[PDB]
Amino acid sequence: QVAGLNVNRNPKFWDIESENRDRQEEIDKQREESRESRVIKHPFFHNMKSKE
Amino acid sequence: ELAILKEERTTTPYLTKYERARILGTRALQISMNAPVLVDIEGETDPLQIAMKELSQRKIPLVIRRYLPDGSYEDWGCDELIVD
Amino acid sequence: MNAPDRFELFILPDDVPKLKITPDSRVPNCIIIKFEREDHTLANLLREELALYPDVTFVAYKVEHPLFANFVMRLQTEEGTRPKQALERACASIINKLKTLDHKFNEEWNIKN
Amino acid sequence: KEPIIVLSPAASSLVRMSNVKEFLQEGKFLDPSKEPASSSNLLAIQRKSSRFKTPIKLLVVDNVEKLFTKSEYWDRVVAIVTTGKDWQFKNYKYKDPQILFQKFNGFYFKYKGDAVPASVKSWNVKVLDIDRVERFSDRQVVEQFWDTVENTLVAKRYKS
Amino acid sequence: PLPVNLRRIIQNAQQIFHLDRAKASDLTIPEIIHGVRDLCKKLFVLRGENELIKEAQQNATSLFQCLVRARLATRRILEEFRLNRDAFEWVLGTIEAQFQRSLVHPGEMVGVI
Amino acid sequence: GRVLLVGKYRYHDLDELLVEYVNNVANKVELMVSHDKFMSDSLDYVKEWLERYSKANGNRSHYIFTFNRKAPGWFFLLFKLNPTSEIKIWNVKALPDGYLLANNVYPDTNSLCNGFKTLMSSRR
Repeated sequence: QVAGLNVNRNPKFWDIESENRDRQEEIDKQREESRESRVIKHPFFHNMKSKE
Repeated sequence: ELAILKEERTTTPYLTKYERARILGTRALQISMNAPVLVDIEGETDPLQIAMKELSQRKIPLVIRRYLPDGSYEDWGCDELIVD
Repeated sequence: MNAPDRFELFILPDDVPKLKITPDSRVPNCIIIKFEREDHTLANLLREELALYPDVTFVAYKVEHPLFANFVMRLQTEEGTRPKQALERACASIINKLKTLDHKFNEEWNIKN
Repeated sequence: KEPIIVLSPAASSLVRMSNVKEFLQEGKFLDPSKEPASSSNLLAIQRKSSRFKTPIKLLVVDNVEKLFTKSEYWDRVVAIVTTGKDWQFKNYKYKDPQILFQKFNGFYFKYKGDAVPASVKSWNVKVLDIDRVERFSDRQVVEQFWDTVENTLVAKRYKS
Repeated sequence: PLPVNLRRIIQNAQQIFHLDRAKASDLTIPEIIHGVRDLCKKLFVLRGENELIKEAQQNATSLFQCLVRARLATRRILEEFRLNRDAFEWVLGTIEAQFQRSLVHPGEMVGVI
Repeated sequence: GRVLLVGKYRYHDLDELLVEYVNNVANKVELMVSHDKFMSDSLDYVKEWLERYSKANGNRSHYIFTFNRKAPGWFFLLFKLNPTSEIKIWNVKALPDGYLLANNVYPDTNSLCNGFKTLMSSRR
């Protein structure tokens, strides 16, 4: 029970599609994550790509 | 001005005991405050022991700035000072 | 204020084993036994019983600190024999000696009374 | 029959097939990480000692899987170099490290100032320290190693 | 009182390299002369190329160089100590390293001491 | 990580993995190259050489090995029974314990050749 307000979401009186697009973009921004490189100490280890 | 060029550095090339103590303390404090470690730790947990391991392998990322009496200074890397 | 309870000299904690055996890899066929809540009374008896066995090549004990009630024994035997078996034989032999000693004492006391 | 010296094939070993000859024989230590890997697992070295009139020829073997098919080869082993790893001894004569180290000479090479591994302290092996900077002590360390090896050889009454 | 105990270094070299027995030495006389002469110019107390720095450096090590030359003499090395080539190089390197380790450290509060 | 997995193989450290896997695989590759029935040239040249040798010596079946440039760590086993038979290519994987052909592990190259000949005889 999140929608506790009786907002008049009539299709002729409410921009349903823009709300859906904005909410989808807000979920697509909540999917953002943080990442970083890995450091390993080994004599034969080198931080290189496959071709490198 | 006050900096001294790396070619004409005349101070001792060995790590003194005061510099060793200060470097170990600072590195241990940084490790205990979640700084990345540059050596592979097998099972060590104590920050001072990890700092000593880093020092033995010349992997401490710190610079010692030695001050002369007139005000000038020389910058020495921890990796280029000989440690016993 | 900092004095330990006197019953700690002989009462064994629930989480503390009476006996812990570890090998001594420096020399072959040697073990280190740690006795908890024991002192010289058992240590000297076991040591000087074991020292007379032909297949026991080394036996010693030490009480590290008099404020802690424990001792540690080092035992080394020949290739054929295992040190734990020698320890069991020593315990059984001392028990038999005490049994016959008690029997003879009771006999002599009954005779003289 | 020349005696056999067994080296650890681990990449973390300070003594490898690339620099074993120059270290044990010539007395100069070079970093094996910078040296290229050696394709041959068998090498021959010469030791000059005051205890013997003539130089002794020794064979250095990295892997015993392909060179120890016979049990009599193990009678020629006079030194074992280990890195403190259990997996070195899977195919050895004594799969347990302890019995192997009471029946054979074990050597561990470490840089001066580094901490000894726990397994090394629990084994009967010698510890030899190589300084990272000073290079004059390499001959002294090699002399200690060869003193132990020559003591073992004289105790074995080897004929040369 | 002087730094770097030379007697201890010499007997350590004798023990390490087994310098006993009447075996002849392969240590040539020019090697001895040049080794001692070069050693007497690597005992760095002060670093630098200025002429005053060199004069102070030569002044600071006069007594120690006298000690080293008095001990590591050619006849003494060949007859009393009986060093060989490896022992000689080890002695020279050890003298240099130990002299480097005996210098005072900057930052010392020598006044309070 | 304390446990490292390379397929079904399980190891406890990087050095153990290296010595037991990579060195053995390199030894098997060296043995395959040093074998008499090997050719390191391109696949088309290998097929042409096999066709020419089969045409010249049609009384016997010829088999050769070559590098799998498309799939690293593998080998192509090309055998031609006779000039009228199409060239059939088999996949051989370089494992630490030997060579994997038709889900069978062969310790050496000669054992691999013997197993290939036995499989051809059984399938005939």
